[PDB]
Amino acid sequence: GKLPPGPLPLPGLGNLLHVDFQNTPYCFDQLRRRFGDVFSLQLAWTPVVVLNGLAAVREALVTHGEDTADRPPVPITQILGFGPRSQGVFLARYGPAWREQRRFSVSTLRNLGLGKKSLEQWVTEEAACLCAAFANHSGRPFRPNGLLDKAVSNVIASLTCGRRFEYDDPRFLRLLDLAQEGLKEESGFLREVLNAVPVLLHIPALAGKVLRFQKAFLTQLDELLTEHRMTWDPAQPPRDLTEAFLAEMEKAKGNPESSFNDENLRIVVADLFSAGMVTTSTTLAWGLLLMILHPDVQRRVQQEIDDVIGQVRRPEMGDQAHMPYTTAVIHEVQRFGDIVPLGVTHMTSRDIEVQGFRIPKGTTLITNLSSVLKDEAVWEKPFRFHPEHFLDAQGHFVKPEAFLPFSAGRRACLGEPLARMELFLFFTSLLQHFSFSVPTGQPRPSHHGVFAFLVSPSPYELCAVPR
Ligand code: HEM
Ligand SMILES: C[C@@]1(c2cc(CNC3(C(F)(F)F)CC3)c(F)cc2F)CCSC(N)=N1
Ligand SMILES: [Zn+2]
Ligand SMILES: [Zn+2]
Repeated sequence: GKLPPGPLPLPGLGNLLHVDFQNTPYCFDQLRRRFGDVFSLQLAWTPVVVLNGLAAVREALVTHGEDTADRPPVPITQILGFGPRSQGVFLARYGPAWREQRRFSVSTLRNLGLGKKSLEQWVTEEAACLCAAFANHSGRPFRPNGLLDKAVSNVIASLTCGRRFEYDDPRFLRLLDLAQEGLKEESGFLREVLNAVPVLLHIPALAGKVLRFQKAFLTQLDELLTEHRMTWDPAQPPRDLTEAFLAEMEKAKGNPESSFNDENLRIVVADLFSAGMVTTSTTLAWGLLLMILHPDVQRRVQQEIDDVIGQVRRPEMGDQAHMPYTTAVIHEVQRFGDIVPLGVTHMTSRDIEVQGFRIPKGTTLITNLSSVLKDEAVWEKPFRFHPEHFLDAQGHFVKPEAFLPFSAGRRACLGEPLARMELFLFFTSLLQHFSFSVPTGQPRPSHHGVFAFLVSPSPYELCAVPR
């Protein structure tokens, strides 16, 4: 069939000069309005096809989900300990190694939450700690980001290692600091060039600098896992995912086909830890920013909170079904926030057909989630913070098909159920006890975010006054 259209491919750099790599989603909106919803790019040695709009994204990730659930090879991860039967979940190639870890994580999240509401309990308790840390800042403006990271990080640690850390814990702070630096290393120009040719990593000097913060994070994580292995009681049902992983590792002794080994444990845990730490935190940061930029929205949420929950009783997941406006606001935060504009890259394991065009096997697919969440043909006013995007005239919550912040298909975010819980419980608990506003004397903060692989809000301070 016909290959998708696109700008002129230069002999050497290809289409490297047609992309600014800063505000890339803005550049893709220009290419979409010039070549259509499915266009092509030649980024160096890599053939890339960009998918825009709900239809093009669904056609690849759902209709041809079997052929688009693979990941582009990342050779430099071998420094971190990545192997054939130890690829984790996030970067894992499409196959038995991914599916076993995928099915394990999805089911374990489900089991730890349905049995004794341990999922909901750790979040509820962490929200209370978050409220207290907010309370100590009262009377003075502050950046809420750091505290959001800690509260979000603790929820994960509660699911991985069955514990939380105090906000002033030296090892906790270091773990969080190393994590954020490790995100920046994955957004480096040096990475792409090093991803191209592996034997460049044979140079001792180069190999060391590649992932110095990321190796520090794993090392720090190893120390914590070793401690957790000591306190684990195999005679009891698993308290957390790591224990459940350890119990599987024992059963899989003598089986070289299993992905339940030591090398994969530290990688799967590092995956779950990082992925659900910077995403959920950033969203909560967006949520607070939008509440001080739109106080009228904040009051209506606080109104619905009182009419359903009160101001003393802690919020529960059962309350969400009775709070349609608050649900709309949270969904609109994710939509407007749009923290993962280009999603996570996929790769075709076969030849497929998207929107008539043909996509060769081994092609790197980019799902422009931004083009879906901001689609002007779907949303009433896509470039505004508008809670009524998820409400009808009567006030009922509706969820459009175009709400895809967690992407779609087999590779869709496995953390979504937990994310939904963290977002509702943290957001409601904060607004239940605090009124947020812009600090007087300071400029109105921009609703525009700083573009990266993960779009965070422009740096801002806020005032949190108790109620
Ligand atoms: C607001 C919160 C979150 C958002 C918006 C988000 C978004 C995403 C997106 C766009 C993807 C890529 C899906 C694809 O490749 O098609 C993804 C994958 C993933 N996310 Fe999330 N995520 C969030 C929270 C979390 C949490 C809380 C966890 C874990 C507890 C998590 C763990 C993962 C993992 C492991 C994957 C890879 C799944 C796979 O490759 O099969 N994320 N997420
Ligand atoms: C972007 C992401 C990510 C990675 C790290 C780095 N984690 C490491 C990893 F690269 F090994 F995964 C050092 C331990 C973060 F800190 C934050 C992230 F969102 C998502 C989780 S798994 C992955 N490969 N990349
Ligand atoms: Zn444990
Ligand atoms: Zn209705």
